[PDB]
Amino acid sequence: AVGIGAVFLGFLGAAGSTMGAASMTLTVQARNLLSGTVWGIKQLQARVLAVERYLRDQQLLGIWGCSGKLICCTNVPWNSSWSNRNLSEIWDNMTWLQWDKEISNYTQIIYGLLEESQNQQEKNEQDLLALD
Amino acid sequence: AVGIGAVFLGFLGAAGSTMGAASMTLTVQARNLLSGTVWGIKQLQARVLAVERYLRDQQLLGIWGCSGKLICCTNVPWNSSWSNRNLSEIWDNMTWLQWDKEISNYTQIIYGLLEESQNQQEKNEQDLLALD
Amino acid sequence: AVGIGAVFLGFLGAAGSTMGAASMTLTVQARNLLSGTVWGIKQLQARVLAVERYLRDQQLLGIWGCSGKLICCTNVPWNSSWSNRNLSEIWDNMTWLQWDKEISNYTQIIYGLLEESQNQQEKNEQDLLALD
Amino acid sequence: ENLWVTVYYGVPVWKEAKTTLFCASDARAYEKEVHNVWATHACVPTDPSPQELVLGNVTENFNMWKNDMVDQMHEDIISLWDQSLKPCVKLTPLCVTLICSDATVKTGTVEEMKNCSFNTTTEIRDKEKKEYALFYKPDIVPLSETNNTSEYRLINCNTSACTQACPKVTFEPIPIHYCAPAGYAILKCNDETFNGTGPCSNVSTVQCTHGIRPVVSTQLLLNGSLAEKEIVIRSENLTNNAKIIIVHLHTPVEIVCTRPNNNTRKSVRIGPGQTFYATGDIIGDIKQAHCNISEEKWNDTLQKVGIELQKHFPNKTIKYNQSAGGDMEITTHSFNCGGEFFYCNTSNLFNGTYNGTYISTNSSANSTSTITLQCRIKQIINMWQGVGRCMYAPPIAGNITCRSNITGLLLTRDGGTNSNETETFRPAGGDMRDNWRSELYKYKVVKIEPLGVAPTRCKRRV
Amino acid sequence: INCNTSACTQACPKVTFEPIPIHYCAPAGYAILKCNDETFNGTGPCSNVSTV
Amino acid sequence: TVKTGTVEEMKNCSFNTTTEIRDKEKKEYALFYKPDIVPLSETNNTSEYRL
Repeated sequence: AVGIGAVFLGFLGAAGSTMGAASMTLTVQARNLLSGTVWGIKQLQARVLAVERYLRDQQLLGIWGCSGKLICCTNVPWNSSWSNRNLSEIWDNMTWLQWDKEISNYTQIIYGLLEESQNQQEKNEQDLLALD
Repeated sequence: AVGIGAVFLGFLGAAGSTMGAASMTLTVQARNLLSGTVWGIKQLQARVLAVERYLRDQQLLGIWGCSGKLICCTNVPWNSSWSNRNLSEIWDNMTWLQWDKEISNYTQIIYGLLEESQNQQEKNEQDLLALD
Repeated sequence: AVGIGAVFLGFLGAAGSTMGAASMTLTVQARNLLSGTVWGIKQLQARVLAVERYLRDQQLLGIWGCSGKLICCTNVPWNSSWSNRNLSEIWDNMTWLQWDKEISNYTQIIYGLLEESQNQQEKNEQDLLALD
Repeated sequence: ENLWVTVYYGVPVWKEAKTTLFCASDARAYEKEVHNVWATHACVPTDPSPQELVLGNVTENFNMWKNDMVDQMHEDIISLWDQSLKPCVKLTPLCVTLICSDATVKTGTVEEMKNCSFNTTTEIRDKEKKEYALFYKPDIVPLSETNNTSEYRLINCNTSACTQACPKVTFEPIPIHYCAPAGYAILKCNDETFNGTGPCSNVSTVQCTHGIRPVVSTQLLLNGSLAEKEIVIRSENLTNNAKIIIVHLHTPVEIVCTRPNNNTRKSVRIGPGQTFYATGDIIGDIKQAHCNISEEKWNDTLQKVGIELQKHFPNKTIKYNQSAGGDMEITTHSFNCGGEFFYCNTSNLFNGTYNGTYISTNSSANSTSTITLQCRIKQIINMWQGVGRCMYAPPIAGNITCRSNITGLLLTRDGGTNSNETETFRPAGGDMRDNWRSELYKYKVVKIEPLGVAPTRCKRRV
Repeated sequence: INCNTSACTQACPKVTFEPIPIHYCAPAGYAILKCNDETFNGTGPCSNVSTV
Repeated sequence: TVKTGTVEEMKNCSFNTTTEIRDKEKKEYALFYKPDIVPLSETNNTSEYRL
């Protein structure tokens, strides 16, 4: 029309297309999370805000796994208290922004489980290489 | 030659050795791409230039694949319109700097194909793990 | 022990728990290596010190391998001049800080061997995928 | 059938945040003018083209009166006004006793300007020299401890020392684009007749904002952007009389301001190399500074404002009235046309009450009458009601003219229990943020939060 | 001399005017190249080049 | 001296201070402590002092 060169290469253009379709476009948005006399502080702190924000997200994905793939299965099962919906409801009806309102609950509990399960896997891999 | 440690003693010491031999010592150059009162701006913006330059190149390699490895084959076919030479010509006669003058054409088109093909691969891996 | 978070959530909580038990808690210290008018240099240069130090350690792990798993076997055997101890002595009696004061020798010689062996491995993978 | 959790990176979700935006000028006025233009020298030169999204199904809440972006713009304007006045003259040597009488230029009296004579210091510290210049009234105050003699002083001697504005520096609203840093995004509305709060069913992203102009005035916004479909009336709480009412217009009325007389300009050498520019003579005749507005167009633009303002105040005639009295800065419409700071009396611009029926008599008949305001001028201006922020605007030779599209009125409502059939709307304003809040009404800043968690019912083989 | 144009500051007598040598460096990610050919006329190629 | 007697520590100094107007100087006073006050440079033991 208009195409991808705006429709996602600008920003965020899958914000209303449901996570079934928005999860296909992830890369070109991830590509744009980094590209950043007293007014020199208004540029340096604008630069450093982008850099530290970016690394503080890559820090978690390296700790959880698997590692920097942009999609990972984590082998951490859903606790019953988190179970509110069926999978057919989520990926076909809701949007990523809409889904964030529900799953923002329990969020800080997930990240510990992901972090801990990675240590078990890495230690186990050393055991397999030692036994092998 | 000269040991490989000195082949990129600071940088570039294989700049004239043809890409067949220059590609064997990449790490001894890659290591040094990062190691960085108004004159405080002359140090801070010199530091931050190195950091953002480094991450903005690691960002692409994590998107194209495979992920960060210093050598990755990409499963994107070498199009005929880019096909100007035989492989015997390239890796045995041309330096990396010389080759940059030719292949700088089409360059921004390659990066799109590499980026999008990763999403197809990752989605396929999700399908395989789901079906398996 | 005690849960790893209770031991280790701040910093360094396993600094005296011997190398065997200290190796289980690595992540929660790895997660804390990155966090964050002319007087403001004590904030900007404090920020940039953490960022550059963090990347300058992640740079090495990407060059050595394997890549950023937090535990890697390197396929580099011990030179005779490094040999000091039996394995039962190290992991069951020595603390990580105590072990650092012994193996601080030889340290800059190891990193070259790790760097070189990675290029040999990556070249071999190129050979295998080319022949395959 | 065990369910496994998964993680996604780079997902489109966001949350509001107060980051530091930046500028991103128009990159056309970055010849030598880069160091000349006020409120642009610190901006980066860039080319922020638009973006055509239009996200689709997004329904984003917006708010204008709780926005922080306008406060960051205000802080930038304050701190970049001071930054431009640092490197040039302080008028401390001018704080002396002025022996002044009426100018009486060439056998004729001029009511507004005093011919002051004062002992200025030459470059050599020992030798003083007698010098003169024509100072306006307002700038001049009678001196204390004398028997009503012809001894006067500058206005600011008892509160602060004013720096002369660097005459190379230019006061012009060159457009300013605001951009969020990387990792944030700017959202903007697209629905028409947005009343300043509530959802916008049509939302867009942009790398940077529209070319906002840093105009500062009072009682009439000017050279601003216009609404799309109809006059939009905009206030935080119309039932509270203390709130300004940003009456954004659709059609622009045109105002023409001028200073007919042919002022000269003479330089007074003070100290080692510093100079002080002041009026020397008026080589011509005497004038009145005035601003002209069409009477027919102003009748239309008050009739339509009455219609749109009667919706929120139904079953009422609408009455306009003059300002509430006070100093020139409070009661009078301010400018910086051509470098001179006018202060125009807005009575009888806002005068008369228009009947609730609003009989629009605009027709084929000729109604070329123009309403003519009359304006004072100052040179020593205390900016934004900060006496420490004062500066002295150098005089400008020749006569001035200043065309301008207007407006969005900055009204305020008035009326007691007694009236209750019509409500009195007076001109208001003079606060800084309200002039720029009327163009940042579209925009909003959001922090992207690209890390998300969802189920997939599939395990990582290990 | 300068009364009619500017006010001159006395140079701080503790401060010393001496050409102490200065080395210029490029930040990380850049490199400095220098010629080695003799009788270089200031422009054109240098067949012997070095990094520093 | 204060109303009949003398405070031993403080001096009732008087000096010509500049007004806001550069031409006019005004006579003014203030009670300065000792230690803050020193006799003037090279005078005949008069009551002239400086900070």
